[PDB]
Amino acid sequence: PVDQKKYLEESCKPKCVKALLEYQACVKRIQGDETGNKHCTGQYFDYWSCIDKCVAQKLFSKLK
Amino acid sequence: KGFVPMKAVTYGLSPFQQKIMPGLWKDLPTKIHHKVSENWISATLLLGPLVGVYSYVQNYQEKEKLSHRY
Amino acid sequence: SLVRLLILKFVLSMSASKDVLALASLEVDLSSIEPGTTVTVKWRGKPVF
Amino acid sequence: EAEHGLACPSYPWPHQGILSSYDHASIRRGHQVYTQVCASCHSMSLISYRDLVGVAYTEEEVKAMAAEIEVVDGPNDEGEMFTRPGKLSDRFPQPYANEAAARFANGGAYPPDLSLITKAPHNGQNYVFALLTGYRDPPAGVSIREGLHYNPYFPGGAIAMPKMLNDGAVEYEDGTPATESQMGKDVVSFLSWAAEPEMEERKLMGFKWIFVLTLALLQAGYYRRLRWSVLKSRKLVLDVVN
Amino acid sequence: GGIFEALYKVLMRRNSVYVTFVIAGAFVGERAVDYGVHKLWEHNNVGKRYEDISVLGQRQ
Amino acid sequence: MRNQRFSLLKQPISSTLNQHLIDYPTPSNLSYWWGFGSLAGICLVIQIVTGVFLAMHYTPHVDLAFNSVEHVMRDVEGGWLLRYMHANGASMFLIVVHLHIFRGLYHASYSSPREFVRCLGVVIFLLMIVTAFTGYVPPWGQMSFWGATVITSLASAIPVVGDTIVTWLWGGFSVDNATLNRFFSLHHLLPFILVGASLLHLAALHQYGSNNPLGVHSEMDQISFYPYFYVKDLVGWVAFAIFFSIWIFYAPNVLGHPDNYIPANPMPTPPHIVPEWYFLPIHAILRSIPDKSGGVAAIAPVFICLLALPFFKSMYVRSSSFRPIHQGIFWLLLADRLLLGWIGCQPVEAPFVTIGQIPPLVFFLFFAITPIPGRVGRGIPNSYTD
Ligand SMILES: CCCCCCCCCCCCCCCCCC(=O)OC[C@H](COP(=O)(O)OCCN)OC(=O)CCCCCCCCCCCCCCCCC
Ligand code: HEC
Ligand code: HEM
Ligand code: HEM
Repeated sequence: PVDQKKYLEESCKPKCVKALLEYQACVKRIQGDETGNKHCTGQYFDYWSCIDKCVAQKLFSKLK
Repeated sequence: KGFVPMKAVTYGLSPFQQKIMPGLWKDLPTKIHHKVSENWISATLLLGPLVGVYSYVQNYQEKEKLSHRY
Repeated sequence: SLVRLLILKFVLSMSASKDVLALASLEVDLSSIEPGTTVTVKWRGKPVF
Repeated sequence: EAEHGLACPSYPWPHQGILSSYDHASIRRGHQVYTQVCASCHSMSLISYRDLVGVAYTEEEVKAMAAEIEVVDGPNDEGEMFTRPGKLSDRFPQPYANEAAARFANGGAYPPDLSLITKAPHNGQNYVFALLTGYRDPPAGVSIREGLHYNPYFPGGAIAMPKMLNDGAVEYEDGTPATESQMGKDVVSFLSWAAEPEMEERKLMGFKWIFVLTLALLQAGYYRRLRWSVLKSRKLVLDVVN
Repeated sequence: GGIFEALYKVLMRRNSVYVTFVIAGAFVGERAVDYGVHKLWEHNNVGKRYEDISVLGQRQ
Repeated sequence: MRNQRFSLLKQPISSTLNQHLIDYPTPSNLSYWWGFGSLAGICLVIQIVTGVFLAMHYTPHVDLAFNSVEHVMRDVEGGWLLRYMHANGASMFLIVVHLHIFRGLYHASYSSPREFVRCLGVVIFLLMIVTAFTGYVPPWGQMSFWGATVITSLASAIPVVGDTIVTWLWGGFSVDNATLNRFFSLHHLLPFILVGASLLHLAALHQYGSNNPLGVHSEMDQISFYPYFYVKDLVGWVAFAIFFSIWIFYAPNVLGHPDNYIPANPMPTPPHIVPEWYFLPIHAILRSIPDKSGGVAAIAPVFICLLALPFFKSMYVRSSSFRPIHQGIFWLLLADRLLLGWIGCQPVEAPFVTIGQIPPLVFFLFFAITPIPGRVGRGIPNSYTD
């Protein structure tokens, strides 16, 4: 079988294209990390909060 | 704990000779307006500091979090 | 109705509980004994003559 | 902002609502998923076998299923610890012998008890569901020590348990596609029933008595007004101006 | 109305009759509200009950 | 004398109940803020009955306490109802008494001749706090263990006697089974002392009668207690029952911390340790000081000021209706007290240190300011006269 949940998570890109492009800018900015202790965790959390909020009301209808 | 000589006169009516419920909802809007106009200052003084402190804390926390990023 | 509800609930709280009632039906093995003598066996909470 | 862990959203569960009940087929499938995937390291130890009759199985199924397993019993006349198959008044078996063995078999990490796992953390239902379905690729700039996995729904960012829910990890008896999400939903329904077995009786009593007591409040208010009518319309003359 | 006066004269010239009336009304209203709430509960969520699982007897 | 009997309600057998419940004279303009004493009495009775029936299924040992609570909830007919009533009735009881206290503060009920009533009320409040804190332990969860540790080890900040009294209190070297069994016995005992103090409180009030929303002499217009205030109490009780049962039946865990469903484990510490919701003002005042001795000895001014309000002797008008400035100060104090409550449940860093150190200053400026209105307003008739 194929997971419905991942299908919806990959569907919801237009909702937070803005957070997606922000995270892309973060990773392009950090590109070239020397000492470590630099990361893009905040944009990660923003992005996945967007995606989860998109999927929340839609997911349980598809299930049984 | 004692009493006082009074000299008053009173008239009364029986309970079972008068309409009871219709008094609650008679003229509500004027009563509401009177209460609001009388206690607006108490409401303001009760609810001011909470709003001010909450807004200040929210602003400070979001500023700090967004300044710690990379 | 309120008084009856509360009285009955408080009274029923003190009756035998589901855990105790589950342990009320089973049998164990018994064996032979000497002529005219007795040796008891074990059950739920009660012996056997 | 990484030490707290991501926030689990709110989902429309079929047992939410003021007049809603458990979906017992979901309980059945969740118990199957637990007993075939999860009982390898976790344990319940609070739920007995007899709890399931009338809730997800008939009595005979539970009797045979309990007769599958072996548990120990106290001394015979000899003085030995023997074993005999299970009964209706036994509890869900444990996979280890103590917590020390549990930590030994997982790398020093103890897998907790799942009896109350929904009530014990903040926002139980959604936390457990999003935790199960949340293993993901770590963000740029962070690394995880070997022997650990990444999950944003864990406070710390790095967890010890490995992913289990995978497409086809179990095979139902009703013909439902065993997707990760379906399995997770059934598991969470089972765990919610296990934590709060009294929900439906609670809600029935609540509805009945709220309604009845509202009626009594109406009557008491009328009683009050009727008694005070005599004083509250009294007239008096007093002989004073200022 | 006049029905209220008729009920008043029928039931409240004594007191033990009043006590019996109160008890009877209680132990009738209890049953009526029980029936009503049970029926609404059954109506709200159909198909989820214990006697509605399609595989209840296929683990023999 | 009355050489033949008239009524059963005036015979010697029922003289006390009649005189103090049925025929007692009360002002006729008492409002709904005068029902919370009776309502709190009913709350105390509910607590006592529910506890006497919970203590038939609970075993005070470290191995068994958690499992015995869960046995009650899962295996006894209706036991979940008993536990939910107890664990939520504590919260209802605290709510009602807080409203009672603030009523007393508004219409200035502590002044003469009613300061014995205020002092007995403060003593009752102390007993209530001790009883609730001792009884939050016996379930033996995570918060039970760590709250007991923090609060009862806060008593080693005192000079030389400190460690000795802490070790004598704990019955040993750490919070363990001895402390559990000790606290269980104290919890079963204290509420009867609470009952006795409540009865003494009521006698002390009945020897002068109650106040009224006007604060004037009230001996010319009084009505009996029954049936005029019995029916008003009835309305209050039914509304309270509706509220209580909304808590019990449809949201019985909103007013607690989730961490008490994890059995006590002395090695790992929770990341955020707090006590119940009705100790957070004291808790915030207590952590507001960067010093152990100062932090512990800052609670003492709270109780000293609460116990020394009645003895200022210049103010002449009681009710806050005719006192605009004291009324505004009352509302501002209420806001500040809520702010302390909210702060008491936060982590200790910026920006909460300043907001945890200033509200104590305001909470003490309240008890400092009020005599100044007393003096400055004692001479008010001479200026505004017509
Ligand atoms: C946490 C540690 C606490 C340790 C103790 C701390 C105490 C701090 C208290 C500080 C407040 C000051 C107290 C001063 C008391 C006496 C002051 C006073 O004014 O008394 C005098 C007054 C009558 O005298 P008067 O008529 O005014 O003078 C005549 C002049 N020609 O007298 C009166 O008016 C009579 C009033 C009597 C009411 C007060 C009785 C004492 C309070 C009762 C509470 C105690 C109950 C405890 C019950 C359990 C006991 C363990
Ligand atoms: C490989 C053995 C194993 C399997 C099988 C297993 N777990 Fe875990 N589980 C663990 C370990 C180890 C931990 C402790 C994680 C830690 O402390 O980092 C854990 C922890 C958890 C937690 C606690 C998370 C938290 O936030 O504290 C939950 C919830 C959980 N598991 C759910 C499940 C569910 C649901 C299943 C069935 C799909 C399952 N587990 C199956 C090993 C397992
Ligand atoms: C178990 C706790 C308590 C009980 C049972 C209780 C009960 C009562 C009752 C029944 C009354 C008279 C009826 C009424 O006026 O409503 C009263 C009056 C009063 N109580 Fe309490 N109370 C308690 C706690 C407190 C506390 C903690 C305080 C103060 C800190 C307090 C202060 C007062 C005051 C000032 C009055 C005066 C009433 C008036 O001004 O007319 N009480 N109490
Ligand atoms: C004779 C009187 C009382 C007895 C016998 C009693 C008994 C008990 C028992 C056995 C427990 C443990 C059971 C459990 O925690 O679920 C408990 C808990 C508790 N008690 Fe009492 N109690 C009494 C009065 C009171 C009073 C008057 C208060 C508060 C004013 C109170 C507050 C509490 C609290 C807050 C708990 C915590 C329960 C929880 O949070 O889970 N008790 N009591």
